[PDB]
Amino acid sequence: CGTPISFYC
Amino acid sequence: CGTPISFYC
Amino acid sequence: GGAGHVPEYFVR
Amino acid sequence: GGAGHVPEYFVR
Repeated sequence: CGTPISFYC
Repeated sequence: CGTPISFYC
Repeated sequence: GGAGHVPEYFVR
Repeated sequence: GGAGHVPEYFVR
């Protein structure tokens, strides 16, 4: 498990 | 904006 | 439950 | 820390 998660709108 | 953001693992 | 490779909170 | 399509919480 190594996914980058939350973002910027 | 509108994607999965919190995931399982 | 976290930040994984399968979803948890997908859409609304 | 929000929605979007560019990364804000990368792998840490």
